Amino acid sequence: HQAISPRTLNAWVKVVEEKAFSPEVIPMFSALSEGATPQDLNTMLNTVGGHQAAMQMLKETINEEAAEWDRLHPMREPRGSDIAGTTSTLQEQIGWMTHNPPIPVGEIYKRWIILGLNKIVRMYSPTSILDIRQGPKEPFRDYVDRFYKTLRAEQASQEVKNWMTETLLVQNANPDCKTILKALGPGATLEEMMTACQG
Amino acid sequence: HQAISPRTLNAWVKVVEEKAFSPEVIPMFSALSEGATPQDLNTMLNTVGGHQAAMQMLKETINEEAAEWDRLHPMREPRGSDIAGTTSTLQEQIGWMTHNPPIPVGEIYKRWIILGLNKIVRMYSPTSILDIRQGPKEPFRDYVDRFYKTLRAEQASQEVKNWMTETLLVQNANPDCKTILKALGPGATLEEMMTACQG
Amino acid sequence: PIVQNLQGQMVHQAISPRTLNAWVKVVEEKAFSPEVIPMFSALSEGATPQDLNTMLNTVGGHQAAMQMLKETINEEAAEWDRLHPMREPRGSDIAGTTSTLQEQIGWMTHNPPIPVGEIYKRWIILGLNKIVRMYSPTSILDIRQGPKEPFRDYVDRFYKTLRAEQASQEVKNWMTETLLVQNANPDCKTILKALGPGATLEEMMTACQGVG
Amino acid sequence: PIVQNLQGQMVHQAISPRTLNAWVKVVEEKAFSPEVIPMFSALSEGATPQDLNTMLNTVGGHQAAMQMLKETINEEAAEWDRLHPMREPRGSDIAGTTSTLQEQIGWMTHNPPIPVGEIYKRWIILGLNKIVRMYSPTSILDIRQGPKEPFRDYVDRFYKTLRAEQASQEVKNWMTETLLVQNANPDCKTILKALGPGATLEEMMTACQGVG
Amino acid sequence: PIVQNLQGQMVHQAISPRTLNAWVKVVEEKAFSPEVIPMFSALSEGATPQDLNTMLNTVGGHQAAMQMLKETINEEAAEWDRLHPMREPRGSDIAGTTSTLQEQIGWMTHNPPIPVGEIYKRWIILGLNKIVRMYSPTSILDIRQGPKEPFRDYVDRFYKTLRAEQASQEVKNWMTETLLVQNANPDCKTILKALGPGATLEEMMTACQGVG
Repeated sequence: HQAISPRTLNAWVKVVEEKAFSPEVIPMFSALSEGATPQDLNTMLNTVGGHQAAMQMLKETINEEAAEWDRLHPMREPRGSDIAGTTSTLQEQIGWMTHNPPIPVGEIYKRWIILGLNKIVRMYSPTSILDIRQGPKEPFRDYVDRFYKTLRAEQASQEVKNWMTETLLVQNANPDCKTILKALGPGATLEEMMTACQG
Repeated sequence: HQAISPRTLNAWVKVVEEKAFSPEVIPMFSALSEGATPQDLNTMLNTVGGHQAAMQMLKETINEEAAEWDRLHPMREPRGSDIAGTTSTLQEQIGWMTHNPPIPVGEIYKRWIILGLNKIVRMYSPTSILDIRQGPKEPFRDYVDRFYKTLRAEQASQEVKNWMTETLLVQNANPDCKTILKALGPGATLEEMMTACQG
Repeated sequence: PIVQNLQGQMVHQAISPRTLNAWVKVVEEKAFSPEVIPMFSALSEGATPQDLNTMLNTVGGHQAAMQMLKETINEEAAEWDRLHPMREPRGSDIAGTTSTLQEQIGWMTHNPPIPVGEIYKRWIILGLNKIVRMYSPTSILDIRQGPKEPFRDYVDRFYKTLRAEQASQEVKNWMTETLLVQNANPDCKTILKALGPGATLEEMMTACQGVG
Repeated sequence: PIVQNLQGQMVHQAISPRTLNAWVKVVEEKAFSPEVIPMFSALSEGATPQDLNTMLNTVGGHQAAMQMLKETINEEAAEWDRLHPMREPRGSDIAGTTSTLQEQIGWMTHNPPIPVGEIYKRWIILGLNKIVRMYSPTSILDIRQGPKEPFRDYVDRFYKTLRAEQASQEVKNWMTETLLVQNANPDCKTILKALGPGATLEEMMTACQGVG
Repeated sequence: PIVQNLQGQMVHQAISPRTLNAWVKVVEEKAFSPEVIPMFSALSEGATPQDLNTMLNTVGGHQAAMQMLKETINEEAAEWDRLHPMREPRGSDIAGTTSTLQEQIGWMTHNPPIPVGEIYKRWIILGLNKIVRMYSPTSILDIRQGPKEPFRDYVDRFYKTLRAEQASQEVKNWMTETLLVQNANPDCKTILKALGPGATLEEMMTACQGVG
């Protein structure tokens, strides 16, 4: 076991505080927590000082997932609160990751954390993708940026997201760009749409 | 297998954030992602915040290149989406880069990403090279710097680049410098062209 | 119609009263729209010339329509007798005025079948097309999309009038390709012209959905 | 259809004239709404490929619809011949253009039955779904409840357009769950959002009754 | 349906295409009003479980309605299997999904007849009542006579909503006795209250005729 580096922890804390909760926080967390034990994940979550509402939301989601784990799961085989790192030693957490065959308590807990952060990101997104609409004078580039950030925060299935991508982007544009996007015809691509609507 | 470092990820995120999509981001990405797996490349692309129009265009370009790989190439072998890292697992990626000969899935995906990024740079060029014109009291050093920055962004063919460096550069200069550059005559390299124009 | 007996012999089956009532409702209520011709074809499936005459008796209330229908039937009978100089069916035998029902059953049951009923049916359909074109309320050049009219409804009106007016197939293809785009309203004609030449109707309708 | 003889042998029973008239009324008057597909399925129960072709002849008045219907039928026939290289039915035999009626009766009476009629029926229903989606007046994103519109009528319009637009089942489930609530009018959308996620349509309709 | 052969043996008679078209028109055009249940009962007279499933296939276009219909059918099948632990019909045999048509004919022809078709019919009618109550536009408390509305039309609306809402018989009797008088317009409610308690509907309609 190697301790979470001070630079890595400061990086995680700074991205959380500065970025608030944007969709990129999920991949940033996943990258910064490669190989992390539940103790290290708890360190990463507790070290954050701001957004205490969201940290409570994350703790509640972790508790729900742990309760479901205990419901489905009555060296000792870990329980939900054991996987969450609150009723386990760091040595026992090193166990089940060095076990043969290892049951990765760290990654299981990380999945729960990712679910909680998805819920948090969806809540923190300013508006729904069905509500994102181009302004009368907004450039198509800016409208596309807002649309796809919101779609990234949308949390729907991938097929639904594909349908959203192909339909809502054209549907929600202002009439000046909506006519051009229709003249582009169906089956267009974002490069062609954005070059056409640069004017 | 080694995961990409937090310092490297912070550097990539920061350079994207501050440079937007100036041409040097392509070589910066190529340098920072040396030895990267498809998972590492996906981490680098997903950790970026903002520029979501550009990131979607990159996704579409990657999907197109994956389709071309599927057309050209109809344990489990790598499909286009496998080289993209969307479907394949990290163990499959490691194995494909580990065979002798290996399938360098990291480099193939990197080439696709570089194609997408070149398209993004070409679209994010703030102004066309035809509109780069020297100011009334602008130094020729600054003017030609702007001209060649734009020319790097345009990514025209070498014949058009040679023609436009020879002709449009001197056409778009102010009269005071334009007279000097015309007196120099054709065939002047950039070194001679701008050293004769100092002051 | 004609139906095999219990022991297999073919015999005439009279056209039912409610089928005749359905044809009467088509003639009276539909005002000789283009849809009377599909309904005449459907209601008279298997009909012998006697049954077709029974149906035509209901058109006699419309004097001009019956008159031009009869004149078209006579002209097609003459065209038949030009090429065709029980007995062989005369032009007036196909029309079921000089013949008897048993000859009609025999002709319909010949090997190969002499499709006397279907021949008279096609003559009657020619006459009905003439009547429908006569009663058309507007020419195809007069159909123009309204400011708020959906493209689907305008296309429906355009193709209904196209069925009524009965131009040649080349002229019909040109009309659908060009005149449909020309008469559309400006907010929609912009998209139609943007789609360019060779635009199939599916592309035109999908692109123009909700433009009103 | 096919019906047993008096002595038990199966024989073709021609599709009745008034059933064809009913299908003609569906084609002409219904304007290719989503309800033409249930009515095509109902009116063509037991139909042989010859009967299905007889019904399809009435769609020929709509030139674009008939064209795309035929193209879909040909593509499905090719898909059949890909997997299937009296005789074994060819793709054009299922379509009832190269075959004869007796082969169709035999295939429908095989042990186990070769459901040639139902296969052609499903091909035709695919083509009809394509036509219905083409003729849809509005996309599902355009259905929005009015200020005084009852929630029942708005739900009816939403689900009619949902049948017309034919998204995938996952996308349809999402649309009913989310987009239905999104497009409702504010006085009603308040209650819809108050019901929370996982609200069945019965709860949404009972809660929203009389809110207009 | 089931019909005796020429020699007396019972055999399945397929539900006709136009009867299925009539049921399709009821499902599509009637919007699940209270009158769909009498029409389902009428159109499915003598229907076997296979015929009832054939009819239910047309409701599948309405996804929520079909879903709750199936759930009600399953719950009633479970209630049947609770009391009932060729073979004896299972709950899924009454639903015509695990059984075969011949067993259904045999059960319908037993001495005494096992009314499998009518049992499934009553289950389907329960589900249809649930759907009708779901789709009811207004509650019975919202029906109020207009200033100029005749008492006959208001009574018609009141009793239509009463059929839709499906309260218990005691509550229905109270509603007809009291709530009908309460919601009437003042010029008419004066006469209604003057008639006093125990006023039959005939007295209320005769007294209130022409009061608008």
